Amino acid sequence: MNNNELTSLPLAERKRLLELAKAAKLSRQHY
Amino acid sequence: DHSSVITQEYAAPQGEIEEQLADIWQTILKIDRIGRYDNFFELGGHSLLVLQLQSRINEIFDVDISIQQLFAHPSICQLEECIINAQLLQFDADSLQDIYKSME
Repeated sequence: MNNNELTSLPLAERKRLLELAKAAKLSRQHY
Repeated sequence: DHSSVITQEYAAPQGEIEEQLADIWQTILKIDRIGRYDNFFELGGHSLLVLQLQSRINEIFDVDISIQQLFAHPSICQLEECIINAQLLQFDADSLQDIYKSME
């Protein structure tokens, strides 16, 4: 589990997980 | 008084993710509008404008984008693909894998 994992998956999955991630604020930034 | 190329079907920017970059583009090239299929090179953008643009992407989206991506995706619709991956990079990669494996 490292940043390259997210850049290894295709855009379809990239935006899918990004949405869930932003919505769940697991480590999101409000700066 | 003749500049740019002839339009026939202008394509409006998409919501807040796409319009966000599109708004800045005409200000940089001093253009009219930005269409989702218009190429920065046809519109009036040149390498030096891509350098400053990257610097804006960095502060606008709070990420670290490289100039090569901008030239590789010379239009609004293509550019969003880079924001998607760059945005995820600010989130934690450990917790990300837990959400990722649970996605549809």
